[PDB]
Amino acid sequence: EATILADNKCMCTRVTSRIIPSTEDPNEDIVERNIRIVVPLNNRENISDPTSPLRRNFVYHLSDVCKKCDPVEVELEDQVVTATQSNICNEVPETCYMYDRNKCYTTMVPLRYHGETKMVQAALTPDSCYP
Amino acid sequence: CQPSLSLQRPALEDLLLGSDASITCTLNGLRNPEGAVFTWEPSTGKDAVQKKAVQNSCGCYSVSSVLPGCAERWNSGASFKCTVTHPESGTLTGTIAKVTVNTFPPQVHLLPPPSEELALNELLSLTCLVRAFNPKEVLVRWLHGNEELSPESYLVFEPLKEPGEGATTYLVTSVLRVSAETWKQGDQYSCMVGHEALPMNFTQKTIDRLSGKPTNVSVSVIMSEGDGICY
Amino acid sequence: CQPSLSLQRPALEDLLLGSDASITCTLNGLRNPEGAVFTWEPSTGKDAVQKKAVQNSCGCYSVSSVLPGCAERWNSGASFKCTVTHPESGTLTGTIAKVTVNTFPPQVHLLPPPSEELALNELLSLTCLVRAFNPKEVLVRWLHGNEELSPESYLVFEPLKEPGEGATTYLVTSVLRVSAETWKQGDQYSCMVGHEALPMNFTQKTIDRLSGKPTNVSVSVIMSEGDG
Amino acid sequence: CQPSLSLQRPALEDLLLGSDASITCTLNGLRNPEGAVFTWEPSTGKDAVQKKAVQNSCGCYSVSSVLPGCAERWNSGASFKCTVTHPESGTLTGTIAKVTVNTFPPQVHLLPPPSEELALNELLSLTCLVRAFNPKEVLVRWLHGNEELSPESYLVFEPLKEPGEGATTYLVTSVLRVSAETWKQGDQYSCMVGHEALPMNFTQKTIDRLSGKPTNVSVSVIMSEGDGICY
Amino acid sequence: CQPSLSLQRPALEDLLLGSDASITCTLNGLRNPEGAVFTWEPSTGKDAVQKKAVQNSCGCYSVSSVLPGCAERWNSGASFKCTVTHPESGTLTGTIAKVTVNTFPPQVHLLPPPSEELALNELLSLTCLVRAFNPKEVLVRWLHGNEELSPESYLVFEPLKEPGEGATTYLVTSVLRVSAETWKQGDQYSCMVGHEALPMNFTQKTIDRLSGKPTNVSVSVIMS
Ligand SMILES: *[C@@H]1O[C@H](CO)[C@@H](O[C@@H]2O[C@H](CO)[C@@H](O)[C@H](O)[C@H]2NC(C)=O)[C@H](O)[C@H]1NC(C)=O
Ligand SMILES: *[C@@H]1O[C@H](CO)[C@@H](O)[C@H](O)[C@H]1NC(C)=O
Ligand SMILES: *[C@@H]1O[C@H](CO)[C@@H](O)[C@H](O)[C@H]1NC(C)=O
Repeated sequence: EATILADNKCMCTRVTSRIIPSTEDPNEDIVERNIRIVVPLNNRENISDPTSPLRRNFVYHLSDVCKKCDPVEVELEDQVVTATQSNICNEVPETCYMYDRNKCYTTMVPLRYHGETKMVQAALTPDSCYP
Repeated sequence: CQPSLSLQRPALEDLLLGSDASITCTLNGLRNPEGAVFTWEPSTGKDAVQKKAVQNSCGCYSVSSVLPGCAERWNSGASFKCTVTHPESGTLTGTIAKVTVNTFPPQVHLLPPPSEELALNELLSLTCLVRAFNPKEVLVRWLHGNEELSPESYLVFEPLKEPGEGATTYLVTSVLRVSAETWKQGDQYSCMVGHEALPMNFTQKTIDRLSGKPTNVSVSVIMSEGDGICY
Repeated sequence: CQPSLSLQRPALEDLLLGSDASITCTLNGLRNPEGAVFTWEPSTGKDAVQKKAVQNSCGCYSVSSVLPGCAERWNSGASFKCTVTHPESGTLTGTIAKVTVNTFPPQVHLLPPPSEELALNELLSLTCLVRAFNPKEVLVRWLHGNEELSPESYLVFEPLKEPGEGATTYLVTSVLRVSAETWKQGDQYSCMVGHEALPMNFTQKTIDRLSGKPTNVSVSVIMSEGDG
Repeated sequence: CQPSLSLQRPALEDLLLGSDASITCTLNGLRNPEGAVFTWEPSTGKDAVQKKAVQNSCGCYSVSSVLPGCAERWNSGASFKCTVTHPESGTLTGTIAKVTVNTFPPQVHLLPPPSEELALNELLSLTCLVRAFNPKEVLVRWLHGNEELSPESYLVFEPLKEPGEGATTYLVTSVLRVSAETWKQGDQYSCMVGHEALPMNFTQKTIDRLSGKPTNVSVSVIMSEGDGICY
Repeated sequence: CQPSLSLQRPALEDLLLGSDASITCTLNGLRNPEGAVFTWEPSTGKDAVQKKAVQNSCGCYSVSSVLPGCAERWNSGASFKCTVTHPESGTLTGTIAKVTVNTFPPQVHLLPPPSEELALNELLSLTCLVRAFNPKEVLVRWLHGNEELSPESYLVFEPLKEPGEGATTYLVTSVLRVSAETWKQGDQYSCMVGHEALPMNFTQKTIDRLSGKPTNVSVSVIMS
């Protein structure tokens, strides 16, 4: 029944929240959130490159957790306009903790076949990156 | 009160939201009304319109002509020059353009109501603080749900240069007066800001009584394995 | 260049930051700086200063007539009068007085800094929001600890009339930039505001790094599987 | 050794790494070494090649020809047909078609050394499991620290059909023997697996000294702001 | 069709565990499915049983006989010689024996299932890595709850020679697919490995969901 304010795919951090009535009066009401983080125990400093150390340090900037980078339309009198929804999305790619299952993560490898080296693009998330 | 020339830049409203921006070439400090000549060098688009002479507080006249249909040139960073012949004595020129080349896209922050003003269930002040924009002019609107609020309900404060060293930046603030009843119900309110040195036209931020400050937040940390993939 | 007479009240700075208040009767529409001889009637007190060397861009002249010793009658709410007689216009007259009918003690709130600035380093933005009565004149200052900060460090906006009906009130906002380091270290910042009707001249509100309602944040860890 | 016709697919390595995709059409049984005739239904202009016949252990003769350039057609799921004329008889026909129905790519899981040998250092065994894939051929290579490892040091086993009901699937296991010194120093190893049912030709998984867990492990988890504005 | 004699080594199955092991003497490359006389010179007193002739795809014939009586002397290093009178012309000879010259006992290692599978429930892959047999033959079976599982449930991969110098060994692998529920509930699983050069008739290793594990991760959650 809670409203989902944020659902990040890099740092699973579903932040729901709902109007919980108080115990003092029926008019007065309280707000409570549910920051549900999911920290990876097995992931490298960076997930785009598999030759980096394991990740033992995680920091979650709330602003970055509840982001919005999907332009929206607005009925400004008689002119519907596109709308940037934040002042953060500005790409250098941002630091990312977990793989976004809906994004393709790959690495280049120099494999030698028929006598010569070839740069083969191999999946890091083989259960995704489908057509 | 001597003759002098200046060019009045196009309004940001016409450049970002409207459909037809225009540039005005204006002479002031004139004793002889009318009879002045205003010629634009980029004689394209639509013909400029000569306006009637108007007296200022000193009795001297202001005489100007406006060139419309110039938004397309400005959107490329183009330039305009005006040459004028005084109604009395001389040849005077000037230029403008829509290109500063040291801009800072805006950062829009919203400040929810103070506790002192929401504990009473009266009226609330939503404060929109847009920060950093080098060409000083801002389009500020507010939205209530998915509809625009009338401009008479906003207090939008003019831009002021920020103190300190480094690149020049400026602040603008606006306050929207909101009924605590609709805030209680959960109606969303948002600040919409325009500024040219910024992509996808305008920028916006939205707040309600959910994004605002919570009470007794619950945090649940889950350690994960698998492939490290978020699904 | 038509003649006129008006009266300018003392600056609020002249009636709260100590007492050095005067009323300036302006004599306008002159074509000669010698101008005119003017008289006084603010209760009593023989003290006048006449500055004649003032011109507009129109080239026409104005005279600034300063009457010191006016603070007490502003505190009482009493009136003042000024009169002049010009070779250019004859007699010009006018009065001034403190307005009490729509004068209401102020309402000041402070807005802690936004979230994005707290996640970042560099700087922050503390906002002071002030509600003004109809005869509005506001002195906005800030404190870093117990020290007064120079006006050169503030960004203060002019008042704008609020929407509504039944009374005229204005809003002003001011922004102070605060170093993230002194914010995290516990330096206190405050907004001081001076206003006409406020019994103690000045009011103050403060912002700390802990300002607001404290919370019981519940934190737990789940070692079980399921990921997310 | 009775007269017969059979067709053979391209090598998976030719399909995934190289560009020389080809199909082999083979006659068997016949008693005459003399040249036979091969007809390729695609009727390409490219030079289909009849190569060299081979005598078998019983003196039986095997003949074959190769159709080159079977690249985009296999990637598109197109079928191929071959008609042959025996020197001793008439004509035989057959076809090859790609499986486009149960094209399931493998799931790859890597395992660290077992504890018994790990406690002794010496030489360790890393292992790669490739499971639940349908087509009967897989490319498996083992890597070093971002560097290919020579095939003479890894041991790859043939695919073997899985038990139970469902689409036909196979397992493949492989073992890479690893000096305990490179393990202790954390040299990064990886299993590289390639297949035609995988949208990308290959997938990779990695092992290193931290693929499991040290006996003293901790994680720093910081929630910043918490009570901030969640947009 | 080139005549040739070969003797088939006794298979591990029936050897270290069964009664009445046997050795087979086989002529190949024949044009006549009759007349081969398989004389046996271990002189145990047992008569080898003549088997029916079979043909290759080309028609060449193969004819063989089987001597009962093997394990008691074969595992002792005895040399079983066979001379066969050829159906058409001449004789052929050969021998069989357990070769104890340079043998190596196995090492059995079990690997728990990967976390990537455990996170998904379904079925888990329990793997038995059997390293360093001198020759190629091995018997690999599993136990579930200490009961033997049917051959149909295995995936055992053909012996392959181990890489490296100064050695003559083989490596074998096997995978068992186990419901995640039985693993989580604590059913015991074991790998049984049989081979000639051995102290017993069953070398095995066991695995469970539990072991001494590095799993106490200290998670310092900080509200800042
Ligand atoms: C994750 O690491 C990778 C590995 O370098 C970075 O992404 C690649 O960087 C190379 C070298 O600059 C580029 O050629 C590629 O285009 C990058 N990959 C992609 C998909 O664009 C990446 O910078 C790392 N992330 C962080 C935050 O450091
Ligand atoms: C935490 O809960 C207790 C329960 O009575 C309450 O007394 C206390 O004020 C709460 N603290 C905060 C910071 O909300
Ligand atoms: C936990 O840490 C202690 C520290 O001495 C160690 O003895 C133990 O093996 C670790 N693992 C578990 C599962 O307790």
